[PDB]
Amino acid sequence: SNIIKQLEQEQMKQDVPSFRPGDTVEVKVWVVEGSKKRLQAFEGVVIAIRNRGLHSAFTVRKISNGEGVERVFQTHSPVVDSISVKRRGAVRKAKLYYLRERTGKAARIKERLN
Amino acid sequence: AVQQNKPTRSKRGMRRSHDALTAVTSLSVDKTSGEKHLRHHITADGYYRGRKVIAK
Amino acid sequence: TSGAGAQHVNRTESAVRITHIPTGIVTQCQNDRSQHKNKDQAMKQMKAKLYELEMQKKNA
Amino acid sequence: MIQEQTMLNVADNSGARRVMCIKVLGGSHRRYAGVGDIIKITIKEAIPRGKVKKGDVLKAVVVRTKKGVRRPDGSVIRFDGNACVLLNNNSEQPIGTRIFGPVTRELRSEKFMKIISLAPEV
Amino acid sequence: MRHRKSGRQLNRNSSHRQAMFRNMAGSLVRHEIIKTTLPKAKELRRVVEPLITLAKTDSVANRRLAFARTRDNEIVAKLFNELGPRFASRAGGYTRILKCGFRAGDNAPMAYIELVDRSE
Amino acid sequence: MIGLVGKKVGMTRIFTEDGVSIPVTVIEVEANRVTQVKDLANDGYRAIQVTTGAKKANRVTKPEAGHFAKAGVEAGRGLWEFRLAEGEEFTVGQSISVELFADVKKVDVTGTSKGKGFAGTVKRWNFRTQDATHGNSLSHRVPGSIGQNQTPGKVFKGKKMAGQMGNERVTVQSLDVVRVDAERNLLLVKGAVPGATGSDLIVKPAVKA
RNA sequence: CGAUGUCGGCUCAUCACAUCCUGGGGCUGAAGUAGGUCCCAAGGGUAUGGCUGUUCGCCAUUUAAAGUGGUACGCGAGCUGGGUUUAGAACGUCGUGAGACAGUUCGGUCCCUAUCUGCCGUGGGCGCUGGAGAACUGAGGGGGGCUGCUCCUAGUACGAGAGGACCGGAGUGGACGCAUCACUGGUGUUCGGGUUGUCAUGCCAAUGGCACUGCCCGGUAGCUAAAUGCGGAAGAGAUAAGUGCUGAAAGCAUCUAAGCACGAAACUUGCCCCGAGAUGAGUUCUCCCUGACCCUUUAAGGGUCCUGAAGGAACGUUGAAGACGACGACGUUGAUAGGCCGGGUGUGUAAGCGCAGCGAUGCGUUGAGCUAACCGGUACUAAUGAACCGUGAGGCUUAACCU
RNA sequence: AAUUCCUUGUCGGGUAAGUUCCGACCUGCACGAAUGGCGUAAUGAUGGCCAGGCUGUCUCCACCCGAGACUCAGUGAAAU
RNA sequence: ACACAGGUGGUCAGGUAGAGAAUACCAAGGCGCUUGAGAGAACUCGGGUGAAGGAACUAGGCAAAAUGGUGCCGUAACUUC
RNA sequence: AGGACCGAACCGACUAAUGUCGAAAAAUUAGCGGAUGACUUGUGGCUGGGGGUGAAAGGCCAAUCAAACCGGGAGAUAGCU
Repeated sequence: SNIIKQLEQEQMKQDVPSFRPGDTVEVKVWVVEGSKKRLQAFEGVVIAIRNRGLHSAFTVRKISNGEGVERVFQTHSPVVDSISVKRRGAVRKAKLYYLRERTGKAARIKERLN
Repeated sequence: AVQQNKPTRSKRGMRRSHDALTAVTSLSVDKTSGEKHLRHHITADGYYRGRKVIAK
Repeated sequence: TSGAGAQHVNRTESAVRITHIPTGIVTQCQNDRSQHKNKDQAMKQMKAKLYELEMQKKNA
Repeated sequence: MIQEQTMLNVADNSGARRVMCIKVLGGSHRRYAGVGDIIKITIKEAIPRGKVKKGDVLKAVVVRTKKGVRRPDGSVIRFDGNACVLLNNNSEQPIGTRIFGPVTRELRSEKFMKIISLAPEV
Repeated sequence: MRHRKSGRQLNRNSSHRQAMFRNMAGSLVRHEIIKTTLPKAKELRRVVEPLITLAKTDSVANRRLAFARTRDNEIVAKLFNELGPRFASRAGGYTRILKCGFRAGDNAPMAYIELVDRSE
Repeated sequence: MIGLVGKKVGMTRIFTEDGVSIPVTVIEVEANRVTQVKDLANDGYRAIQVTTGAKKANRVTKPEAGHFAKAGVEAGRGLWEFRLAEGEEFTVGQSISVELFADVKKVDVTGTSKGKGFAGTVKRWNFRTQDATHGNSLSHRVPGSIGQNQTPGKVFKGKKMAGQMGNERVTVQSLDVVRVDAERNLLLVKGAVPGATGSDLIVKPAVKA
């Protein structure tokens, strides 16, 4: 209702870049490494996007050294400093969960470049 | 699942104390033809709340 | 007792286990119908098994 | 969410290739082990010249799960495979000398410092 | 326990129930009054009312969506040509549930449902 | 001290600055105007009763309308009654608001929970389902045995059986207050409170503190 | 013996104390840590697997601990049927033989729609003394009661060193329980798309039916848990064993005889829910009704005319309430449901047209189109004026009162 | 051992753990040569055991779709 | 014993897909099974899907899930070849 | 060629669930074995009660089998209820 709708949009950040699933996105996340407050990087493929306003979240699959890591990010959290689109991908599906069995040359996806 | 001995006509009768029908007591009178119907149901001729709504 | 023939094998506590805690050898008996005979057989069976643990104590 | 009979992979080069989980340690009647919890494993496969061999019973700390850990901000870090680093049942500072693949931040507590210093990521 | 669930199941599976309202919406268009049971009438409003809102914009794509529903070419011609511009002024609620006794054969609550013009 | 009556408005979350997202329940607390004050001179216990919100003129009866004009208050939906705790004193009409909870730190929330209907023994009392196979005839989710034999000859009273679950007053205790928002008339407790969205909630401070 | 079905497993338990863990102590051949033994104590708790039909048991690995028992060796109108006790068949063995074996072995139909008690729920009646609408006090009843590890105290007390505390204080788990759906997920045959085979819409294009929802990829709201909040307490009272103080009988000694103080998860409270059918039926607030009569076995009697109050029910729209009743909201002096408008979500670039390519198809219009249960709003549709149940100042005896 | 009582014989294999299985020993209660002995490729809705894949079989159940159950109307039983 | 989910010999055999009289959808022709209306509890029945695990279930992988076609490549011990 | 192989009609009946006052006095659903043969089926014959028939279970011989059914000896006999 309007009580919650008011209470949520006072809290949402207002600079979120418009990204689509399939985009290679480098999400840059605060991490507390003991005493120092480091900002580290996470660069993978956006395989899913949840849109709920303040509760919106996106899941980024990164194939790291060894096996793949599927980290999801709460979008309006203060832990995510910078979301930055590196490469734009041309899929035609809102959820890329077929990409979990596909590895390597079958896992690569199409550039948009339109 | 079977009875051990037959119940009386007393114990048969008390179970049926809740089985009684109710009279509706809520017949209305139409605005135009003045005829009996239920609440929110059309009349036998076809009037409802004064208007000949069924034309039949 | 473990066996078959009736539920006579599976109603009465007719077996016996005599366990010797200064050694740790388990003498058992299910041979008879009556517990008092099984306990009498298993007691003599363990005194034979206490002979052999004292023979093997000497022989070692 | 690692429980009884779970086959896991191995992160370190101790020699084990597949291990199976036989027990979750700490707290009786416990369902499953999680982020960095200690388990008794048994070794179901080994390389020929490992530090351990097949059919040895020893401990392990879970370092990756497919169920995935949760940070307090709401975020969840999931993996494509269960993995663990092997221990000694009596003396800590785990067996391996390299650690393959990433580990997670919640493993950083005072005794797995050897693990998060050898791991190439996180 | 159907907390906050619309739709009446009506002792039919999802194939049968979709096929009967597809027929029954064609009956309400073609005769402009039909007699049915009262739970089937109140679920018929959730079928016929979006058709008449679809029929406001007379375009070829709307002619094909109102043919994908009701699968009838005579109905999609009584929509968009007769029922289309006749309810173009009204903002929803094109229908009317008038209750009428009970069904004689099984004691079912019967109801007339009709479009709100019938000024033929 | 006393507590207040409010209405539940969904759930949200509060991203705190330190990298923590804490889930909150938005409880709107309007002005709780007092309708009657009780004391030992007339009643034997000292307490107040308050009312909240608004009602329509025709829906309120004649006995309930003459009870509100006695206080001089606006007619409000229902009446709840709070036991006073020997240190405070209120008057008839003192418009008690959400300013009381800026003092407190942890609260107790009481509301009528969500009703599940006639719930079975697996759902209501957390029983183990029997085996789905291996011969099992018509006896998967059934409760099993309910008593022993001839020597009890009965089922003991209080037996965990199937029936009405939910739709019942429950109190989740010791919930943290996150924000007391007085301009918006909002209380933000931490976590989950009973009942559906729009139900009533009796928020009082934590007795176990 | 005109039939009380049986070993073990499963589900569900319940009680006892002769206590396995936790709690309180005495003594120690008790330095500490960890014990050992005994006393008190039943509030909660008290594994998972391999083998075996097995109960047991041994083995593996845990746990604060894996208590002993009773309840037809609890529990088959609750399930199973592996075992043992029908008929088949074989082995060893016994017998000349039919056949037999607490010898072994392979195969083998487990019926019941609940009348009564019991129990779990949820209602109708009438009662509670004029009728109602609420909010309550609380008699009484139930639920809950587990615990590890880590750090501080303190590497101090103790000890030759090794080792390593009592008592306090904090965090964080396991198991359990309750609540909820914000998160993460499940589901989502009422949403969107892809696609196979075929049939139909005259045909092309576009669609729809059927094939397990045809197969599928996603997915709203609900419900849900693996998810996320919370709980167990503190405190008080009287004690158990135990420890005492003063103190005689009994010049001393002595916790007891008189007197006085401590002492546990047990007990009564505290915390949570039900609850005045608590027939002992309670209190508190507000609302409503103040008209004439004849009769007679004048009685707290019966009958008529007028007058229908508060409130109820009924019906209708219905609800995150619900098997049905019930409870909750709304009924036009109106947002209760559906429709509708805007928005959100979901799926993912609709059809039509145009260009490119021989064509499949790509591209542009275009994040387009459609979008259920959602969010805010809007009387368009349906909630009708009413009629009906409930009446017309409410017993007697006393007392204290004003009158 | 379809045979072995004592017996879960002992040893090896397999398993974290194996009263079953496999191999070996022989102390055969009570194998044994057409009431056949011992091997045996193929075969078996055959007895036992192991492994892979696969899974609501289970940890531990959640949701959904239908048929009853429930309510209304019509007819209307049964054991006892 | 019934207007009973059973039994009952021969003959004819269309279209598209298919190896086919299997199977799906259809033609000709025949039918909707002689109680319905709601609601959308527990529970039962017939199904669908499932996070993480993967036989830990159990007498026993019982039941379910899975495997599934054509063409080609390849194919072990053993063997009565 | 084949008591060959996979697989419908046809014949059968291994598992499980339902059913157990059933739809049915052994069936349904989902799987399962054979499916050119010691195959299966139609029609009509033949063998009979201490008898038949039996790729043998004491199986079958009209929902009846270690001696069928109907009548009769017959009101068998019953120290039993």
